[PDB]
Amino acid sequence: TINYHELETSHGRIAVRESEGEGAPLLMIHGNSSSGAIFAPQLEGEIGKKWRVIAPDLPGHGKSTDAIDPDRSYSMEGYADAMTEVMQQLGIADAVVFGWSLGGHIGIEMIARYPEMRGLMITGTPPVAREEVGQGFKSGPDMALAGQEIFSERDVESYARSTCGEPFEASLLDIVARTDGRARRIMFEKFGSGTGGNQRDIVAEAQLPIAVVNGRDEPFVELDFVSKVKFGNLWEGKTHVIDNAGHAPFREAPAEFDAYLARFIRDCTQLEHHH
Ligand SMILES: CCCC(=O)N[C@@H](CCO)C(=O)O
Repeated sequence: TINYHELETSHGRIAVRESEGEGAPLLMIHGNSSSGAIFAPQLEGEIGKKWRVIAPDLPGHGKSTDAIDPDRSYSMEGYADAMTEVMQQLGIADAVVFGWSLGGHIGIEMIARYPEMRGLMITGTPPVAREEVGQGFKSGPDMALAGQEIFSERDVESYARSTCGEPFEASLLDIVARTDGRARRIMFEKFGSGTGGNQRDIVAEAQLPIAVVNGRDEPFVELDFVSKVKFGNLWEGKTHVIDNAGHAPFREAPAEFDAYLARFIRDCTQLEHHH
């Protein structure tokens, strides 16, 4: 059973899905124009059966309302504020965080806001300073849509297919079509302007374990760039790459992805801790 409920937050009404796992909590943060529903394989599978998986919808996304104040909410740092508020309301201070793409950038901005975070895993996310956006991401037509407010029908399909990978289904179009397009435009502009904390410096200086897991056929992220990013505490000492997966290995290759995620959660929550 996945438990669905809604929170009244300062950002708006936020939808939250939780598994019934008895173990340590995992906050999973979805990507641009997606929804926590995308994490069905984890919510409903072995990960969610053991651990308390929490998969909200960002303001403007999924089953959440649009933001009360788009100018406050629709940015990497604004979303980080919102997720921190969600975790406050849920009464959970020590989650492991998994962030997918935009969600990974949000997770990076959460490091300063959510001090008892036990670890952060980022997938589809190159930590970049504002001037490095061109280096960390692959230029292309779908990448261009990340910051585009108005999507045509073909835009919705192209973006959904490229972000979610195989297998595709119609429900994904519904998720992407719902997204408040203002959120795309404002977030991307603010990202390029560096309105939040410099993510390159944040990950270099962060002491908590940071895990990096990507699909080899990533269409958005430059894996060469990612493999050169300095992390304060890179989990297992390297960035990880999964064959036969692209931007969304958690759904494209769930068993292989789950091996990494489960091991990371175990390492961050059930190993003896020494400074
Ligand atoms: C570029 C800002 C972060 C972002 O929107 N990432 C996208 C991938 C690129 O289209 C995502 O969240 O999937």
